Amino acid sequence: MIIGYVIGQATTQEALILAERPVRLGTYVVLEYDNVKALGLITNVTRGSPLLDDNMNDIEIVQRLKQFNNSIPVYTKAKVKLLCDMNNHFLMPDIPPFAGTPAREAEDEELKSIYSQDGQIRIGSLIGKNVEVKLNINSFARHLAILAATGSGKSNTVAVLSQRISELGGSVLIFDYHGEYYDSDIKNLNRIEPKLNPLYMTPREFSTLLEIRENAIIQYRILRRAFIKVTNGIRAALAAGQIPFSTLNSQFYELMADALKDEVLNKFEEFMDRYSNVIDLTSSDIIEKVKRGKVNVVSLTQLDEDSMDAVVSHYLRRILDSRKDFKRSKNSGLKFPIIAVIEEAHVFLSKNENTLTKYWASRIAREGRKFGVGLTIVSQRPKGLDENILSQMTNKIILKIIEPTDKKYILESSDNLSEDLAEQLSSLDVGEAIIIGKIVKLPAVVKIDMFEGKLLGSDPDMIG
Amino acid sequence: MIIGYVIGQATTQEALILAERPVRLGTYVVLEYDNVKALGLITNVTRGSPLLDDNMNDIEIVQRLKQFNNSIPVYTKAKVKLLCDMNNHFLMPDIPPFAGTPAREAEDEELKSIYSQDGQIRIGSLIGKNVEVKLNINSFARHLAILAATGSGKSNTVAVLSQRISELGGSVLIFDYHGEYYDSDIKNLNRIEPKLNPLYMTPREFSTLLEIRENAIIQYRILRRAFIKVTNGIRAALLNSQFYELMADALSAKDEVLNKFEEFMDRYSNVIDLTSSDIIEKVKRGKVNVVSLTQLDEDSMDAVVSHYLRRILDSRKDFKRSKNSGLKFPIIAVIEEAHVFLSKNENTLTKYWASRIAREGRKFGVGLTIVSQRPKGLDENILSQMTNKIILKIIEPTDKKYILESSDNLSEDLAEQLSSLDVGEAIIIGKIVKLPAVVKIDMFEGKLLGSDPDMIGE
Amino acid sequence: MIIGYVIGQATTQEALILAERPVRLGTYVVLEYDNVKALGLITNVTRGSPLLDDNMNDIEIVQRLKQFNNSIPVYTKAKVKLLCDMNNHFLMPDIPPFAGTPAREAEDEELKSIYSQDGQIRIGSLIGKNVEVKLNINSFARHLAILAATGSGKSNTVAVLSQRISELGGSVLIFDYHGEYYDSDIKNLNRIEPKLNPLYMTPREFSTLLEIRENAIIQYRILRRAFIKVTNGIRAALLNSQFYELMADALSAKDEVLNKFEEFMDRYSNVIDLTSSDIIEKVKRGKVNVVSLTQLDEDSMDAVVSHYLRRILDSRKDFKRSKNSGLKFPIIAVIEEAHVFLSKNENTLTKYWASRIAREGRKFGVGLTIVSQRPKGLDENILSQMTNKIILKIIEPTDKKYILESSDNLSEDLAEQLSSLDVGEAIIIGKIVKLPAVVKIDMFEGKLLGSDPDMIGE
Ligand SMILES: Nc1ncnc2c1ncn2[C@@H]1O[C@H](COP(=O)(O)OP(=O)(O)NP(=O)(O)O)[C@@H](O)[C@H]1O
Ligand SMILES: Nc1ncnc2c1ncn2[C@@H]1O[C@H](COP(=O)(O)OP(=O)(O)NP(=O)(O)O)[C@@H](O)[C@H]1O
Ligand SMILES: Nc1ncnc2c1ncn2[C@@H]1O[C@H](COP(=O)(O)OP(=O)(O)NP(=O)(O)O)[C@@H](O)[C@H]1O
Ligand SMILES: [Mg+2]
Ligand SMILES: [Mg+2]
Ligand SMILES: [Mg+2]
Repeated sequence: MIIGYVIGQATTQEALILAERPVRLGTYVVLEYDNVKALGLITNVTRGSPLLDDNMNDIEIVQRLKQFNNSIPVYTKAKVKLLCDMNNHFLMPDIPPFAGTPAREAEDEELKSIYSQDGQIRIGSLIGKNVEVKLNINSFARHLAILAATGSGKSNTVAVLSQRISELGGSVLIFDYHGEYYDSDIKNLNRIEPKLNPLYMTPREFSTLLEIRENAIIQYRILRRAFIKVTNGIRAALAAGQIPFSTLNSQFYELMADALKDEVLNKFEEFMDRYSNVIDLTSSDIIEKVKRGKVNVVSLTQLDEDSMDAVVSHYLRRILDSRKDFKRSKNSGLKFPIIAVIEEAHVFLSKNENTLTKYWASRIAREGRKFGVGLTIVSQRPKGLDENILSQMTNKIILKIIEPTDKKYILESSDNLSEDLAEQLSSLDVGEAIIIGKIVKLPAVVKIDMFEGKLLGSDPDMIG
Repeated sequence: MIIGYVIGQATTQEALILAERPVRLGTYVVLEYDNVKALGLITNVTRGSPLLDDNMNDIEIVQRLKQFNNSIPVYTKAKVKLLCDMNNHFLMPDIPPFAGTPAREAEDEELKSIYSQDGQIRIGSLIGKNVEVKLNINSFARHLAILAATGSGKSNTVAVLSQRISELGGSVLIFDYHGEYYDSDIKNLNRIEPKLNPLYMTPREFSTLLEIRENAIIQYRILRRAFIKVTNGIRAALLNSQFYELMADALSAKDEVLNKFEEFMDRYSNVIDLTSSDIIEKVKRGKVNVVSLTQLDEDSMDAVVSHYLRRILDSRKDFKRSKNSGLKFPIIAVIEEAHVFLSKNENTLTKYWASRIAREGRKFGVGLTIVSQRPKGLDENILSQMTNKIILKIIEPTDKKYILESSDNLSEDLAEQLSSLDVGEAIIIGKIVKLPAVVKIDMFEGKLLGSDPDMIGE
Repeated sequence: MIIGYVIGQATTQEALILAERPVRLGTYVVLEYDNVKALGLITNVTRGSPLLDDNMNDIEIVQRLKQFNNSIPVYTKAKVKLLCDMNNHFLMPDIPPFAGTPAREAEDEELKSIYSQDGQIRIGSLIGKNVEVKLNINSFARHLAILAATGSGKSNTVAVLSQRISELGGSVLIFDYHGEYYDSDIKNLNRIEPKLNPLYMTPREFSTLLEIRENAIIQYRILRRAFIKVTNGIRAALLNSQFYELMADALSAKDEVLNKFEEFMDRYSNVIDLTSSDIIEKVKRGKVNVVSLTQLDEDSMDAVVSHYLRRILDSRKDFKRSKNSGLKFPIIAVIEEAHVFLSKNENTLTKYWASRIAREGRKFGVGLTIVSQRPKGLDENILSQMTNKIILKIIEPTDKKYILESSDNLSEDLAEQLSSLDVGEAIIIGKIVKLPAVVKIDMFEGKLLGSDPDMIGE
């Protein structure tokens, strides 16, 4: 269906069309000229009048014109981002379109050829069209950033993605900040409680939690000797059957307090006061608690800022080290690839702050691909995310962003986002998104499916 | 009532109108074209003339025209922010309006459908229209920022909001900087004196007050042991002098702890009270609880506010976890003069616990409200977590810029119109509203105590 | 073949052409005027119409014109970067081209005279033309940076280059991040496992790994003495367990050294091997030597890469000085995923020794090649020493800006055209070429192992 023709100046990646039919953001269009089949995306759309223009100042003339019938000339103009040339193996158009080049609505066959065949995980469909958008699953190892303003559909995206992946036999680990997935009717759900077991920690890790640097050789020595001593003693006592699980946490407190000098002691006691609600030597390792083909969800719902940081960083570290061990030995460690999802990531990943999660998020961002560990970060404040972590997020599902410095922030943290695409992020609607990265073959404007279930609310009763 | 028609260029979220009737900021308008019923908000309004334009240089010609009768053509133009499409489930208009599209005043029933039904707490009405605006009370868990220039109506907004919330059985904790609410005829008032009880402090908190932390590892050990020992003993028996002498007994390192302890008892003497009950017990449900900070210094104030904030957060946390301990009802903490506590170039204790509530509070039924006149003197991390924002008159663009970059739901053209706001007028964004609202805030029917003292005396 | 004529304004390094034939980026053109034979490069190409311009608003008029036959006038314009004057010893054109100066396609013989004769290593051919581009191999001592967005052909460039160099008897050391080259059918392949041998470490290097430096002066003394003593003894006898127990014997300060030592043997257990020979002996001349980093962690990787880099540099240095010791042949070290090692907000060991090679390497026959997709995540001091640069598709202007400010031989208009590059296409600058080259890089005829793992499993 011919909806318009090319007018004015055009380059190899941008053109202007005059339309005969109404068009809008997210509309895909084909421009055929020479041996070039140029796929274009409608971005900006404006309407005007040669008669009733900006400098029209007489209201009475307009009122008279209304008394008549369709006696006013109007136009519709639309900017077109030229994506590729379908004739030349989907490369860039090597020649601009001629003025007068007809622009037609893209066909289902063409769109499905691009957005449905190279993908496995369905995220939704194109706007207006009946074309399913499928994401390439292996490309998730190149990590994902889900960004949007408040209430635009970040968590709905996570829910849909987690479900479809699990249905494809994939494994996901969601850190649930508000308890949205933990109390939902999502399929393949695997509930995990936040526990910190020192028996599955390293002395390095235990030192970091106690805010003890490893280069602090005096304190670290005292701590490492003591920690190894007490853990070994407890394990030997469990094998000998001389420590009941009814009394295992308390014993660990007193044993460590005995094996320890004042700085280590101060930080250790503060560690047990600050993380009391989390420490559990009875709890199994997170690796055993994580199930394949399941949407594994860790509840952070009744934890504080510090406790959250400690739990997530531990599980991240455990996952990464385990996946490494599996690549090396093939007879131990996490046997299947996993995708870790950090909700409310701007709480953990700020640049002006140094949390434990940010360190291990960065590690996974640089290593995770080699060990089958994909990372997904979800936030509403892009500029509150570390540049180094955001820039390593190759794949990006960006819903509505209206704050301009946020747009620029995503642009400078992306290597595959164009400024003219970023300029239309404010015109996005709830559930609509611009999807970039290797998860798609070309930049995709998508309507994301509504999660068939029902996620728990995050807003509590403020009256009672 | 047709007030104008669409002229010139139009997008899916902005249009230009030529008006036949006088219009102003905050006027809502309907644009019906095709199958689109577009709600739009009038922002900038300009007036001009094709005859007496900017380049008119002859004063004698103008004077001659004045002797006649209406021989001068004038126009009124207004930019319209296209909010939504009421026909298509209140989404964005998917197509721009045609030039010549008539613009009518929005109907009361329509505006009331958007700004009254999804809300519970009344803040006031729209500008020009007779439509009450009701705010979603549960959305306050996403925290609130009341921002304005000096004398624009920040405390009046706090007064009205605290009242309506209390009337619905809601609870508010106001930290009163100037003593404005404490001796007022506000309804459901619950007066609270600023008290610091060491029996409800943590070794961390008590050590910080004595300025003993990492700078003194030895002293911290001595202090923590002594403090835990003495406090346990006092609680077990179940008083100020007793606590002093007992602490002085339990203690060159011990003298260093003792020195700072004696000093601590001097600097915060006007606040320390072991007879006083925990803040959790003094707070009443369905009441406007106000702590008077009127006669405290920076340090005592910071210590009290941070303590009560920490206690509130920890109690509500314990309640979600155990349900057999802690604060049983949700509360909204309100910090007046927040730029004093939340500056970035300073590190106060209140700032730590405000940020804490800003990140955790939603989960435990603790809402945070910050009231201030210096926006750029508010920490980015705390201001950006204030999802809801009641923004009154701001004329400094760098202030606008700062608020804009700390919001994820504020538009540039809306922030551009903050300077045309008047006393009592505000732009309201967040989940407390269904759509961005330009509102006339009701005048508090009570009487807040004045903030400016007599600078002469008698 | 005349493809256009010069119109409008022209300088000594830029001109505007009206074209009769379709043209594109990377097309070379000759401008003959006066005594000047000017080589020019087509960068930006635009199309327009005097009739159907930007302000065309009537769709019915356009539709009518379509019913006719070629009743619409169109134009094609292209900006041309004036490179040199082939008549005047390939210097800059000293005079602008006249308007109406005909522009012809450059001849194969001419292009081959510039891009084939001063080079040895073939990278590919020019865009549209059938002219092979050969790179100067000796100029690689001025180091190389391969920069592009994700999936543009960085590793394909590395693969091709490593092959041709090896075929000419050149030596390459690739640090393989994803294990792409290690199990591939690339020619002259020499597989190397990641090993750390303390017998080839310095007391400085071994101390840094144990995290013992200025933070522990006492421990550093104890450690250095022990390490030197034990290593000397082991070398004199001429093994892992023996080194462990001997070091454990030679050693509260000694326990502090011992604690960090035991931990060191745990964290780098998968790498430590005293049986392994020095990297200098494992490297073969005329081979593509590849170290597999596929199953290492950040720390082990950083330790291995930095160690091999340091060993290479020091050996080549000793060889220039003594000629009776050290690496006897020049080598080119290639760092894949360089933004992981060379970030500015981080201080890795590889970063120190990359910078070292970047400043010294030219003198000792050690070339450095960095491959990455995040340019602004590369240290300015290291990137600016990369004289030669193969820049493929970059669409982010701040990335362009960053590459531009780290180059001394990249022009703004060339950097402005980086976004129009395609997969396999590149802008090549440096002494490896005689003139800035827009090139189609050959597809590696072999097969690199994939980098993306199965994210589902079986
Ligand atoms: N694809 C979608 N289609 C339709 N409605 C959607 C879609 N995604 C989200 N919504 C709705 O939009 C609202 C926002 O929900 P949610 O998915 O949690 O967004 P959010 O970004 O996580 N909100 P927040 O986390 O507080 O910033 C809910 O009412 C959803 O039902
Ligand atoms: N909605 C309103 N309508 C009419 N008058 C109002 C309104 N709100 C406040 N006022 C009056 O305007 C003046 C401003 O005082 P106030 O309400 O305290 O603003 P304020 O911003 O809190 N002053 P300050 O805190 O010192 O910057 C007072 O006389 C109020 O009674
Ligand atoms: N000169 C070329 N001509 C044609 N295809 C090419 C060329 N160079 C690379 N490709 C192909 O394009 C794709 C890009 O892969 P690759 O060459 O590894 O780029 P890359 O930048 O190294 N990917 P990455 O390192 O993850 O950012 C692969 O399918 C290559 O086979
Ligand atoms: Mg969410
Ligand atoms: Mg006030
Ligand atoms: Mg590569």
